Amino acid sequence: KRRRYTGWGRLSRKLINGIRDKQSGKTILDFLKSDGFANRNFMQLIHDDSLTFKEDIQKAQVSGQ
DNA sequence: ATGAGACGCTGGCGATTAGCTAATCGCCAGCGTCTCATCTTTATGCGCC
Repeated sequence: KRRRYTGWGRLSRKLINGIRDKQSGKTILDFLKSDGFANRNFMQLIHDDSLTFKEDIQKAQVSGQ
């Protein structure tokens, strides 16, 4: 309790270990921790039609509100 | 069977009498702090469809 922290990150918890992938069944943290032959980076994970992430982030909000 | 109709110094002074914006420039402008947290964003540094 004597120790106190300040600051906040940039990403949610549901994004790291909440949202799972349809084809895999593992989260983003797992893909970064292990992806086998091609240890693809964050931008390759998100911008991949082979995974579901690009599809599920697009449900975001509405810019034309 | 008679008794109306026909009307001035003013203009050019002084001298009261009364009254008003405008052009020029200068001055001089509330300000002092701290705490606390909060978020951003930037400089540099690392990845190929």
